[PDB]
Amino acid sequence: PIEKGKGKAKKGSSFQTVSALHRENLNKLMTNLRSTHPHFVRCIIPNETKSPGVMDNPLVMHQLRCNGVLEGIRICRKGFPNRILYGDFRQRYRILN
Amino acid sequence: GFTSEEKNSMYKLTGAIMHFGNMKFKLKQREEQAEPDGTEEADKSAYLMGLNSADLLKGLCHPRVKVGNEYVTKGQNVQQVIYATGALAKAVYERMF
Repeated sequence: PIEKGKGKAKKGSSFQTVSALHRENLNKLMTNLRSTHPHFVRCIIPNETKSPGVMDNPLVMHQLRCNGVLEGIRICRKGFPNRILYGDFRQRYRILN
Repeated sequence: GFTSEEKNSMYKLTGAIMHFGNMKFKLKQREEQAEPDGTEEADKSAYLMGLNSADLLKGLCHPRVKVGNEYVTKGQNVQQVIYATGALAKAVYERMF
């Protein structure tokens, strides 16, 4: 176990415990999720009795607002979701009109 | 002994190198990632090429960056793009001649 030559640790790992190994993964993973264009699904539990067919609505309500489902529905309406470009028209729609 | 097409074709590719210099990026200091104020400037380029007009006007500012071997995205800061577009027209000319 060394402290020098790039004055640090080198063989085996560095001085990287299990936490450091996992943290290295935890970094790349999170950074790489940011590297992409996400699309989401949000799913709701019906009742806590593991019962099919039945649904409780207090249970939905409590889930909805805390996950900000309303705000998502509110921003999708208010916003302008796709910031694209002009030239896209003139070329492709010469065929059209 | 040029074909009747190729007459216009060589002029098409050659003339864009005048057109490209028009793309006037403008400072919007909230990050410095400028997007150019117009479309006609780069459309007169696009049409003469028949490259995907959407691919053009988007990709110029936000391209897929090869990072090591994987893929990330980025907006280019103002001057980075301004010069990088000027690179494009001179890139066509070296190749065309």
